[PDB]
Amino acid sequence: GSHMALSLTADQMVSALLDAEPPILYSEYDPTRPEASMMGLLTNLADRELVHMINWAKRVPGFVDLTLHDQVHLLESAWLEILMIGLVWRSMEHPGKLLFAPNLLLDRNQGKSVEGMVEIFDMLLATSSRFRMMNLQGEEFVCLKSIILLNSGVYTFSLEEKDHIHRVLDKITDTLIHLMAKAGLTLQQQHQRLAQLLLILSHIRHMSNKGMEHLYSMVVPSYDLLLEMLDAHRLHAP
Ligand SMILES: Cc1c(OCCNCCCF)ccc(F)c1[C@@H]1c2[nH]c3ccccc3c2C[C@@H](C)N1CC(F)(F)CO
Repeated sequence: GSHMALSLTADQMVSALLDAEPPILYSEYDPTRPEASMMGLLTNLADRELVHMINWAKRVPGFVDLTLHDQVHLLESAWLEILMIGLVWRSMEHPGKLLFAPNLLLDRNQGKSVEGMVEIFDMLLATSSRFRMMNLQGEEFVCLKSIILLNSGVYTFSLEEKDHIHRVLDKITDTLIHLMAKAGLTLQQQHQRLAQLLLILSHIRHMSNKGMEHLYSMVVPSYDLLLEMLDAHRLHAP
């Protein structure tokens, strides 16, 4: 059968998002050589991550209810924020370092290698440390990542279709609140924590904007490339 997004319980939402999670990818460099472009390695990894991101987005409840056109718009707006939140998530347990891959752990000083890269590393590190200080949970993380996908390009857009995106966002909010209530936080505590997490999302937006400026100054997937990737997914084996 098929669940409609708006009928999911909190536990079914959590379960669907956990099940949709992409794998952790490794960097493609020979462990026999030192002698590699940092830019090259990060570009190669991001590219492989994007393929998995397409498969993931298709599994975010509500996403496939939208038109192909609207799906591509959302991904085009959100793809860097999504790569960034995943990065800061897995870097939480590594104070002062970014875990790009289990075989690609980088500090501040290594970031200085590429020009304009150091401001962005620092902002990512601050996000990772804020998430560690808040003890961000995996269940919360998957909800935040889905919120990024559905909200990033909603205002830069068929009005009844917008209510649907807004109703799916309300469902994800409900799911976050339910996780926090089960964790034993009080009402005010539930609200304060929700606020804190949503406010971090504006910082993630900021980082993505700065990231995009930096990428465009030199790689960036266009509406057309994302459309092509979303469409090609239909030809993948089950
Ligand atoms: C994302 C990106 C890039 O993306 C190119 C897009 N690929 C094209 C799509 C069609 F194939 C090209 C070089 C990079 F160094 C990075 C990196 C980068 N790589 C990652 C890999 C996994 C997880 C997170 C990241 C980040 C965040 C972050 C530090 N990124 C730096 C910046 F923010 F993009 C610079 O402004």
